[PDB]
Amino acid sequence: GKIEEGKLVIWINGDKGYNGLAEVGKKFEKDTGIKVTVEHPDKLEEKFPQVAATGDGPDIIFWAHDRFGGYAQSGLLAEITPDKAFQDKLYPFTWDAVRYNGKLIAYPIAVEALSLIYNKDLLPNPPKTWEEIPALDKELKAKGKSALMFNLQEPYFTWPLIAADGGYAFKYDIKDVGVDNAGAKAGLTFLVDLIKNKHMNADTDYSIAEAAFNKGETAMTINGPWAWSNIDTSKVNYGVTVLPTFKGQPSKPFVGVLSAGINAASPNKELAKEFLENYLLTDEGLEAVNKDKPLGAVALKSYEEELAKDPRIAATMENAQKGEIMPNIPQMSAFWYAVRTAVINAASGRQTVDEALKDAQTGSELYRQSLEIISRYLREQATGAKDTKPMGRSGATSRKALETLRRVGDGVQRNHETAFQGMLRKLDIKNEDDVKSLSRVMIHVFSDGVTNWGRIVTLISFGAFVAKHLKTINQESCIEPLAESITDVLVRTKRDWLVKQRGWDGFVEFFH
Ligand SMILES: COc1cc2c3c(cc(C(=O)O)n3CCCOCc3nn(C)cc3-c3c(Cl)ccc4c(CCCOc5cc(C)c(Cl)c(C)c5)c5n(c34)[C@H](C)CN2C5=O)c1OC
Ligand SMILES: OC[C@H]1O[C@H](O[C@H]2[C@H](O)[C@@H](O)[C@@H](O)O[C@@H]2CO)[C@H](O)[C@@H](O)[C@@H]1O
Repeated sequence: GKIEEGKLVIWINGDKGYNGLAEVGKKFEKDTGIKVTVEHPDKLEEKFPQVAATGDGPDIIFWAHDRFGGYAQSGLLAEITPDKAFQDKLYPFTWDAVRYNGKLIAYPIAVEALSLIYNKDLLPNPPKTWEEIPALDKELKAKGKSALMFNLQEPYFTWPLIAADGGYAFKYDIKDVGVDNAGAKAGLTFLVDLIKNKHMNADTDYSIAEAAFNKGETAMTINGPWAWSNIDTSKVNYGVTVLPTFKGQPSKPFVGVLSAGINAASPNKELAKEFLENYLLTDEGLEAVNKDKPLGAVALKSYEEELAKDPRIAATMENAQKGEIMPNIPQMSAFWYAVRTAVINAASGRQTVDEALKDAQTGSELYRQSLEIISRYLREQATGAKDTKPMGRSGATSRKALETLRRVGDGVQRNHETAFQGMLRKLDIKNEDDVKSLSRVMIHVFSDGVTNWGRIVTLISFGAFVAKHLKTINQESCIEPLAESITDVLVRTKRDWLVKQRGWDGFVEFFH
């Protein structure tokens, strides 16, 4: 073991009410004598997978639900089994946000959506459209002010505009990605044109936009409920309202459900359950957090009935209903990373909107595309017959890549039979547990050195060799897990190289 028994360590983002959470933890300690430590480390959503994979990390992690599926896919989250009485206290759709493969993998805390925050002393009537913001910025520049400033370094904040005219992440399946259609292009182009016409600055981040709004220098910002507290201390006469439309269409923020997941490696799962169910998700626990930094529309019905009277919460829910609940599928991280880079590169001029979004599309589709190819190859190699299913969207790439792989990988498997048999014997794979064990070994062997298509063909060809072995020892059910694991090792460790090669299209070109 590694996580200490007898206490609770919690991770929550630095923009949330961690002091109020610590107050709840101090009440928990007063009752039980169990010390609760709340930390807010930088990049905790990226740090948690790494440290939890090795059995460390916090007992409880707080984040929006979109990441948790990935954590659940990697075995890092304990299953949540609250009884009906407690489940009935929270809104069903918040439970739906934290369900993964039919299992509850977190407690939902609160519903978050971005709104347009505006300075009533500068803008008694905020703009209803994105399109009128350039003229409004000219009017405000005439008097020493600016129209709008918001964080351009995180794609969460730009996504409402990208999605307004038809951009989307995953259609409601990981095969259909819409970050590079005409609507996404139109939204990102509007943002880039705002920057080129000096209505916004490409370097603007969270701190810069927050400081400019709370000092009264800019008339609008885009942000979530957690920010209201600081504005309250600013004494700016502010309102919270619906996001402007773009091309006559509502802005569509990605809706997050702040949720608390229990580390699968924690020896304090019953303590964490008691704390979350009977201390935090109460009227007084949620209030203690909310008084620090507002949570949004909390999942607890009794408290949300009080919070819903707040016009700021009504606007939050109006924008949420115009938006969409985030998926929790494990590729969300990759998606976000891709879009993050796109927005930044588009805003700085390092790429055009077309180039940036094409790269984002490649990055977002990489997992499913690689998985389709590798799975089909491994299954047809192990059984001697091919999958009859249609290739689907971007199916030309998958078909062509599978043909290329058939050629090159049967060459590799013929030539490298001795080393392959040796490593297969040295690994000794017998069941589903050893295949789940294979991933750290795979990362080690696939590590350092050069990255080329031939090494990837070697990875996949040895995967096919192992799939053949699994078929022989009557373990066909292990082939699809194996394939998945291989995919995860490939797309994660070689993400940037793969995107630079245009992905499997570059694979196909290289061996043409
Ligand atoms: C140190 O840096 C490296 C290492 C490697 C390189 C290159 C460049 C190329 C290339 O140009 O093709 N290769 C592949 C050469 C194939 O060598 C055959 C070879 N011999 N022995 C003595 C053992 C091997 C050997 C074997 Cl049996 C099987 C797979 C590999 C791989 C793929 C990564 C790991 O996969 C998987 C691993 C596991 C546990 C599982 Cl369950 C699955 C499902 C997949 C590599 N290997 C392999 C050798 C070490 C070279 N290797 C590799 O990645 C490189 O850069 C300078
Ligand atoms: O920008 C990508 C980022 O978006 C969302 O993160 C939000 C988070 O949900 C909010 O609670 C608040 O903290 O702002 C974050 C943006 O900086 C996704 O939840 C996250 O996974 C993703 O990386």
